[PDB]
Amino acid sequence: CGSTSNIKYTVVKGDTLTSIAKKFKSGICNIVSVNKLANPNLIELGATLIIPENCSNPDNKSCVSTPAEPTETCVPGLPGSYTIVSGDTLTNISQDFNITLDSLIAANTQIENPDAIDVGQIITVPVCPSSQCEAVGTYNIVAGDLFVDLAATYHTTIGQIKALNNNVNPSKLKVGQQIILPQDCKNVT
Amino acid sequence: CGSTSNIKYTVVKGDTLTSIAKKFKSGICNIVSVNKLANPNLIELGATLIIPENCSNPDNKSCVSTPAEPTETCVPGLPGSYTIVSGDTLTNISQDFNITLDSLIAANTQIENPDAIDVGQIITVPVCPSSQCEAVGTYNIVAGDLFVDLAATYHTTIGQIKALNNNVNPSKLKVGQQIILPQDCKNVT
Ligand SMILES: CC(=O)N[C@@H]1[C@@H](O)[C@H](O[C@@H]2O[C@H](CO)[C@@H](O[C@@H]3O[C@H](CO)[C@@H](O[C@@H]4O[C@H](CO)[C@@H](O)[C@H](O)[C@H]4NC(C)=O)[C@H](O)[C@H]3NC(C)=O)[C@H](O)[C@H]2NC(C)=O)[C@@H](CO)O[C@@H]1O
Ligand SMILES: CC(=O)N[C@@H]1[C@@H](O)[C@H](O[C@@H]2O[C@H](CO)[C@@H](O[C@@H]3O[C@H](CO)[C@@H](O[C@@H]4O[C@H](CO)[C@@H](O)[C@H](O)[C@H]4NC(C)=O)[C@H](O)[C@H]3NC(C)=O)[C@H](O)[C@H]2NC(C)=O)[C@@H](CO)O[C@@H]1O
Ligand SMILES: *[C@@H]1O[C@H](CO)[C@@H](O[C@@H]2O[C@H](CO)[C@@H](O)[C@H](O)[C@H]2NC(C)=O)[C@H](O)[C@H]1NC(C)=O
Ligand SMILES: *[C@@H]1O[C@H](CO)[C@@H](O[C@@H]2O[C@H](CO)[C@@H](O)[C@H](O)[C@H]2NC(C)=O)[C@H](O)[C@H]1NC(C)=O
Ligand SMILES: *[C@@H]1O[C@H](CO)[C@@H](O)[C@H](O)[C@H]1NC(C)=O
Ligand SMILES: *[C@@H]1O[C@H](CO)[C@@H](O)[C@H](O)[C@H]1NC(C)=O
Repeated sequence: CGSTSNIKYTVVKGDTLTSIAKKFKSGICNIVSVNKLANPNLIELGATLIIPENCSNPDNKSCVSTPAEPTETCVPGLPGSYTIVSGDTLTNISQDFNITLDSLIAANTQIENPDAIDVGQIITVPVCPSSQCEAVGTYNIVAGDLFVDLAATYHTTIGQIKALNNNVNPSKLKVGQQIILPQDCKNVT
Repeated sequence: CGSTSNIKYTVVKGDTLTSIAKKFKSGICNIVSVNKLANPNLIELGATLIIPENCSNPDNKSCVSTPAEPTETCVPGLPGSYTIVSGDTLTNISQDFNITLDSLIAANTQIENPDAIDVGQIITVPVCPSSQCEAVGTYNIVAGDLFVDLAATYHTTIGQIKALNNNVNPSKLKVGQQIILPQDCKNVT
């Protein structure tokens, strides 16, 4: 990393390796390597990490697949709606659904100002015509499970998992917890 | 019906043939018969119906399958949560999910008083362990479609359709409207 110092750092609410790497001018993959993290997406609240700070040569690419900006304008299969929770923004919710912000705003012409939404407000999610998810049902959380990773494994999205578990905080999942998991969401015909 | 008079009546918000029959001391099936209604569950806002009033011999049974009080304590497959809309009560939401009121309250110990819920509040829906719906996706509304009837045809519940379309008023469905429809919800294994 060619860091100028190492700090031991305590992981707090809202942290990701991306946010940590940016705060300390480090690299995602250097933090992974130095701490022997099995999964760059998983860091536990209250854990200590060694962070190489102010790196001349940060690596943010080798260990992670950085997904591009969403380009789709609809979500396959479900849901028709999503309920706003504390901290949500239309930007982040569109990202979670892998759709453009523009498409989500367009689906919600009842919203007067897209930056003024309220906890408990229901928004429409634009669903692709002729689309479905194949088998939506119970799943028990195992150690290290994350919505981001389940979405990839099961061919869905973070947003779709959130909508089906809309009062579940993704950062507070417990081993054995039952969630509802959609699978294999796609256009058909 | 052995009515003592007939009134022409205009269907308004919240009406069902059950509520009309009770207001006018008529019978569901007599109103069906006299008005040549194809589907006892379907009466259109603003329609006129002939109602035989104050019947000595009301028929509320021959044309309808009156379902009993729910006895199940969980819903198969989905959803993890439901968002309260105007007019909702935990009694009616449990009925829509075909579960006991008791089970829904038990799933929601965060609610201090079950009679004081707010529009926009998110409640947990108790989902049966080891259960799924088979193919959740888009459906276009055709003339005369109702959530009550789609639930029966597709082996789901009114509540599950509502949760997947939580800002859709079931009384305001339009021909061609895309909704999200779960199917074949059951325990598995
Ligand atoms: C490389 C990069 O920046 N990737 C990000 C990616 O990290 C984002 O995903 C979010 O990551 C955070 C951090 O890992 C997730 O929060 C963690 O969630 C898990 C599960 O709830 C928590 O684990 C629990 O931890 C406690 C101890 O604290 C243990 O007792 C529990 O057993 C344990 N549970 C399990 C099942 O193992 C962990 O504490 C949380 N950490 C923090 C800092 O909150 C968050 O869930 C995750 N978000 C989603 C939606 O999956 C991702 C966000 O989109 O972007 C990148 O891909
Ligand atoms: C026997 C008995 O009491 N059964 C009840 C059952 O009626 C309950 O179900 C509710 O029924 C009401 C009344 O039929 C449903 O509301 C109607 O909904 C339809 C669809 O949205 C409306 O149709 C539209 O009408 C306008 C004109 O007004 C037309 O322009 C549209 O084309 C037309 N749309 C379609 C697709 O045809 C109709 O106006 C509504 N009527 C009223 C009075 O609101 C209501 O949706 C339905 N509820 C559900 C959840 O399905 C049922 C409730 O659980 O209990 C019994 O089984
Ligand atoms: C978000 O959507 C994009 C666009 O559909 C997805 O990227 C495409 O995935 C398909 C299916 O495997 C590939 O054929 C394309 O080549 C992918 N890239 C692009 C630029 O279109 C991407 O998978 C989705 N991201 C997430 C996180 O779900
Ligand atoms: C509500 O739940 C009850 C109980 O599961 C359902 O009634 C049963 O349906 C099964 C499956 O066909 C039958 O084998 C039972 O005989 C039924 N009756 C009883 C008393 O258990 C009923 O189908 C559900 N109602 C709705 C509207 O979904
Ligand atoms: C699914 O179909 C919709 C509707 O035509 C289209 O907009 C969308 O891009 C399709 N999705 C994919 C991944 O091809
Ligand atoms: C589904 O399984 C659950 C969990 O055991 C049980 O409570 C429920 O009654 C089952 N449903 C049916 C319809 O048999």
